[PDB]
Amino acid sequence: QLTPTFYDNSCPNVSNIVRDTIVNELRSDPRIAASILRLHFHDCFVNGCDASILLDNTTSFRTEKDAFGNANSARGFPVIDRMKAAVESACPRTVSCADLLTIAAQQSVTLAGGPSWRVPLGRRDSLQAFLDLANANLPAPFFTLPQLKDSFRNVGLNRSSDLVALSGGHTFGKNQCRFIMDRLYNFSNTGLPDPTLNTTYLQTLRGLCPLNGNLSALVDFDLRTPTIFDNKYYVNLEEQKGLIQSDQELFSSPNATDTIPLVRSFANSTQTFFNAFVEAMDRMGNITPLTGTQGQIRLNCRVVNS
Ligand code: HEM
Ligand SMILES: COc1cc(/C=C/C(=O)O)ccc1O
Ligand SMILES: [Ca+2]
Ligand SMILES: [Ca+2]
Repeated sequence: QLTPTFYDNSCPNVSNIVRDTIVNELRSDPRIAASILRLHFHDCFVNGCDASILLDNTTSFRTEKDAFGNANSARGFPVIDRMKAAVESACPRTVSCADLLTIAAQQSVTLAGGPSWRVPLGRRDSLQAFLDLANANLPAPFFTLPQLKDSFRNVGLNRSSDLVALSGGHTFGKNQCRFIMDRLYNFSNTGLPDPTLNTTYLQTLRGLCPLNGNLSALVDFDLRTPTIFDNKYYVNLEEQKGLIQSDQELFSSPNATDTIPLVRSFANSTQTFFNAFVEAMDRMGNITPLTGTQGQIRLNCRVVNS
């Protein structure tokens, strides 16, 4: 069983070292907290939270970094290397990369103004990476609500509260124009914009992402508070201002009978959202972990030991 006190004796300062690393990085890269939370999410949705995502290429298996959901998209890997080196200096061969990334995600959320809690610990590191599984398992921004639900259920998160609450991770961070071009100019081959996108916000998005423009340009997920972890993401959805298709479907999909009340509940109360986010985060963090003597305590998160 995973437990929050796992390193209370072996590496009591692990959480603090992780925190200090993120604080320093945030001074030069204000997007890093959002980037780290996403890394943990992509780790957990592929063979569980086993740091498989941190592995680089080898001649026997391809890195998950080349998956459609990660390539020219996932970021912050060197920052994970920095805190790992610091933790290894403070407590040699003790903290797994899987647990380190889980802590980084939680500390990232707290530093951005979100809830503060102690994550269950005790996860161990995979001995391989899973590119194909990553391409099959990571949900896409163009998914319909049924597909998003199918995506979460496939990795073990059956509750609509898991989907709605974890989607709140879009209360901060960036998204490329590439992923909303269809919503802005030709949604589902209709030759028209997505009708569930607020018309006033549509004009704004079109100015940031003009047709034939730089598809890699970045746009904020939350137009209210771009870098603050709060419940404003949900207030946006209620106004048809979710950024990507998968955001707005939580509230506008014909299959959203069960998600609509959750969106409203989280938009109405910070406390309610925060509680559900912690709950959903720990459930996602509990997806098929390697524990005990399974896997290893990777010394360099990029490669398997020796
Ligand atoms: C429900 C399905 C989800 C879909 C389809 C989705 C879609 C997206 C897309 C397309 C991006 C933009 C990437 C880019 O432009 O390079 C992204 C960014 C992000 N996502 Fe999600 N996501 C999902 C769930 C989540 C979850 C569960 C979390 C965390 C709990 C998360 C955290 C983030 C963060 C923080 C960013 C910004 C990262 C950065 O700015 O570096 N996402 N996601
Ligand atoms: C970031 O996530 C994704 C990106 C793509 C990109 C496809 C393309 O460029 O053709 C597809 C699916 C994803 O889940
Ligand atoms: Ca993984
Ligand atoms: Ca916000």
